[PDB]
Amino acid sequence: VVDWHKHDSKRMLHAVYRVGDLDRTIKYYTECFGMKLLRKRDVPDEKYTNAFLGFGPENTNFAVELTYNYGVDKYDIGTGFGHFAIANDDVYKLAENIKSKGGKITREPGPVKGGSTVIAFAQDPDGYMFQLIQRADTPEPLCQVMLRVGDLERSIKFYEKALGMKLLRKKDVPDYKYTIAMLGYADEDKTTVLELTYNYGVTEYSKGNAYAQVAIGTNDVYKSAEAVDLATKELGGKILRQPGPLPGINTKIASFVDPDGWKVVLVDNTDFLKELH
Ligand SMILES: N[C@@H](CCC(=O)N[C@@H](CS)C(=O)NCC(=O)O)C(=O)O
Ligand SMILES: [Co+2]
Repeated sequence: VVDWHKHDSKRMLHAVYRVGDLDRTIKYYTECFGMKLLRKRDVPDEKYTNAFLGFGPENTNFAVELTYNYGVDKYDIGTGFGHFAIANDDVYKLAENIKSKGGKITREPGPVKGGSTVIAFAQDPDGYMFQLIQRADTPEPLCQVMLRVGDLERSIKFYEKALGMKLLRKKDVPDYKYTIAMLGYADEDKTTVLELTYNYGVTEYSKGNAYAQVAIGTNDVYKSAEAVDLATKELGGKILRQPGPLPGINTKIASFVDPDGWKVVLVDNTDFLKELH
């Protein structure tokens, strides 16, 4: 009866991570990457400011949630965090826009080494990598969060059983000693996937203190947390916050780490809508 996965309607909501200079990142994402600034919220009582950016409204699209901590101008990215990706129908056009705007292209546009898909890489002001992926027409340009993991097979099993993700793609690249998987809730080219990368013989990475978590919406945080609890008893990872409403707000969430220590927050799909204004 973990056929709850089949009855839920989960959705990748946003990646949350920290930035040294909020205005600098906003300007880089709007001007270099063509994102929209969706919402900005200042929180003096707790000493931070958030900004939310993406390619459509947060009720239908995935977003980045940026956290600026007062008087903190840098973070450790760590070695485990891979990249965010942006799909675009002309990666040459986009890369040259980024260069024009004074952005950093670290990997010029061209087919992936060993494959055919045209990709490029940009580096943002804090050091976060953005892959650019040539793709004809997606409803979701902000289309990957890539994380490194120590055991690809353990992680695939974990995301399937804990989160109801489908394994969309698994690809071994022995010439370059890595293997990838993409997991998510719809066809890869229509959605935001989680891309997990294993490098041969590498079992550990630093989580840093820059990337915080990914948030995933669910029709019921209690049912979905039960599935997480079962998966963690078998496969590794740990519940952080048990399912329930947050103090005062009544917004229902649960949170956990995966077998490698990456954090995921489950948020009630309807409660999530309560801040999107
Ligand atoms: N060691 C790499 C392995 C993954 C990898 O190389 N992925 C491809 C895309 S699937 C890439 O970045 N290739 C570099 C290129 O084509 O220049 C990592 O951990 O990031
Ligand atoms: Co990627």
